[PDB]
Amino acid sequence: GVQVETISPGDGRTFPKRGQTCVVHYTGMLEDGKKFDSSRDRNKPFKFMLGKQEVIRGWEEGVAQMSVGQRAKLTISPDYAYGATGHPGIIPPHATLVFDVELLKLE
Amino acid sequence: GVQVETISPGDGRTFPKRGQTCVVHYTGMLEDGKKFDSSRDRNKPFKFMLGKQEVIRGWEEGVAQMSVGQRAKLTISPDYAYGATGHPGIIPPHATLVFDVELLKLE
Ligand SMILES: CC[C@@H]1/C=C(\C)[C@@H](O)[C@H](C)C[C@H](OC)[C@H]2O[C@@](O)(C(=O)C(=O)N3CCCC[C@H]3C(=O)O[C@H](/C(C)=C/[C@@H]3CC[C@@H](Oc4ccc5c(ccn5C)c4)[C@H](OC)C3)[C@H](C)[C@@H](O)CC1=O)[C@H](C)C[C@@H]2OC
Ligand SMILES: CC[C@@H]1/C=C(\C)[C@@H](O)[C@H](C)C[C@H](OC)[C@H]2O[C@@](O)(C(=O)C(=O)N3CCCC[C@H]3C(=O)O[C@H](/C(C)=C/[C@@H]3CC[C@@H](Oc4ccc5c(ccn5C)c4)[C@H](OC)C3)[C@H](C)[C@@H](O)CC1=O)[C@H](C)C[C@@H]2OC
Repeated sequence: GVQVETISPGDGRTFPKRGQTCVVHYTGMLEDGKKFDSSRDRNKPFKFMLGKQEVIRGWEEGVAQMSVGQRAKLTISPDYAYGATGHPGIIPPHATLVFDVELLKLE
Repeated sequence: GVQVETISPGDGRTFPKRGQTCVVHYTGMLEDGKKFDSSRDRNKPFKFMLGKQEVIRGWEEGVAQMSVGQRAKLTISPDYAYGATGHPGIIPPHATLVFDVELLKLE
């Protein structure tokens, strides 16, 4: 499933409602800590809308449990990411993904 | 140890007292460029009291010698930061840290 280990607190009340835009800063890494991507390097946060086919299942369930301002370690099991087909390039098959996500704001 | 590089000229006179609240803004990155945190992006300045063990050694000493209004680049050595274990998911062990901290004001 999708794991959520909170490390930094948000407001603990405002959770993204289905249909809102999420502005997050993340760092995705392989099970062995290999940083494969990071929005913090591009200095541009990732803006995705909740509900529509925009994020891998893990992100859909994970972020939905987060509150504005919170930062957590999402450990997404293979079946909730790509796993099967994997992802040409940096995501090998049946890979467990760890995401350091900081929910910046909800619009 | 810890190196302090005065980026912006501060007050030159007002320095933090053991017990006061330092209101700062900062970004954190590693020697290899990679950033890992930024209060500026989340629009919420970091507040902490000096000498109350609310922050790591580097910040404790490095900030203690920063006058108000001053913006400095802190080059904290692992033993003053998280030398032994680092910080799970975000900081690796033995890593040296670079902090762009701006002393906004005191409380
Ligand atoms: C430019 C394109 C466009 C990409 C952008 C907007 C970029 O700007 C953003 C910043 C993405 C990054 O670009 C640097 C980069 O970020 C990663 O590094 C990453 O960190 C990541 O994991 N992210 C991104 C952050 C949210 C979680 C996850 C994601 O959700 O990303 C989404 C993703 C990659 C989903 C897979 C697509 C293929 C499906 O498989 C299918 C499904 C249907 C299919 C086929 C084939 C035919 N059909 C019909 C295959 C998979 O289904 C499990 C799901 C991604 C955001 C898409 O929604 C949108 C895009 O495609 C990815 C490792 C690879 C990704 O792209 C490099
Ligand atoms: C609970 C969440 C709480 C978080 C908040 C309130 C957030 O709002 C604030 C804005 C922090 C940020 O959250 C986005 C985030 O900021 C970083 O990104 C960062 O930039 C950083 O480096 N910062 C923060 C800015 C000041 C300097 C430094 C710090 O000082 O941060 C402090 C820190 C991380 C100290 C370590 C604590 C454990 C000790 O281990 C010990 C030591 C002694 C011990 C034990 C166990 C028993 N004893 C006696 C364990 C380590 O010992 C070297 C030192 C941080 C402010 C903690 O005081 C309080 C928290 O962690 C960290 C990379 C990770 C941290 O998120 C976590």
